Amino acid sequence: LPGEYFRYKGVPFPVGLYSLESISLAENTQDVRDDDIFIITYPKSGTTWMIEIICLILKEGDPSWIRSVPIWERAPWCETIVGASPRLMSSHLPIQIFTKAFFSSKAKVIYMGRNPRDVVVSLYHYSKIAGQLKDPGTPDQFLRDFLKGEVQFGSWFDHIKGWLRMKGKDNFLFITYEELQQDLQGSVERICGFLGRPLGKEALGSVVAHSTFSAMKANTMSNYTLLPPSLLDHRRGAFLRKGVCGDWKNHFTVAQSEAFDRAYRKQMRGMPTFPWDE
Ligand SMILES: Nc1ncnc2c1ncn2[C@@H]1O[C@H](COP(=O)(O)O)[C@@H](OP(=O)(O)O)[C@H]1O
Ligand code: NA
Repeated sequence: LPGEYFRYKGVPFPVGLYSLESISLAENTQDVRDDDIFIITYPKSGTTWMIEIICLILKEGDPSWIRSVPIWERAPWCETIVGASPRLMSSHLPIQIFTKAFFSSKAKVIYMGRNPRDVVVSLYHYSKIAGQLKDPGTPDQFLRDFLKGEVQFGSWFDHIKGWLRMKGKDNFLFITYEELQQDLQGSVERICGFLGRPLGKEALGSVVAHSTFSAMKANTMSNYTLLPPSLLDHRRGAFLRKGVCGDWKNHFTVAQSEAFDRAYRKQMRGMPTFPWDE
């Protein structure tokens, strides 16, 4: 596994987990179903968190599933070399590469968004233990590429902007990491309402408890510890790092934090105020 990028229709992808073949199949496939469910996010936004929350919702709270099966098998990524009823799938693809057949179908999509800053810190560390990804290199340089969209999947800015074009639609829910972080149980109900799958105190309360950071970091099937070191280095670090809101303040120097606001301002021009925007 090289740890290099290749490009598809102009977008950067990691060698190995992805290939021209896979991405295409995902873009141009026809297998999209009315009851299918898609989790779509930009890496390090907390996909995993959601991938679990939903798995619990599905089984009304029976941890059975999330205990027995890994996570990359409960909500399989479309674009990956090994792409996927009721089907739960996930994708990091930008709106212009995602499965087209989607747009005309009644399928459901939950876009999760995270504070761009934390997403970088989060990606920084991960890259160090990720087999498919090249090592961070100097901080600044890493931050320069992120803002420049010179990383796997391209600009975080483009991604969230493009996808948000689905806001307004009823087969599309947009939610942020911060929200789950703020009121997880609330979010759970919401994401439940969105999927036409209600739960009783018992069920909901279960999903809540089982979705918590600690809980998940405690579940082998969910903490990625079962991946082959040739993709994650267990001896070094962990996929579920801290799991908190605003760890960016402990990484960015003011200089970087300012330059970021700059780039961010000249990119999120007239976007609505996001949770994290202070
Ligand atoms: N239940 C949970 N609660 C809080 N953060 C969670 C979480 N499950 C995963 N995460 C965090 O989501 C990030 C990875 O998401 P993704 O699946 O998109 O790559 C990591 O951020 P950190 O590096 O800050 O710990 C990870 O710890
Ligand atoms: Na690496």
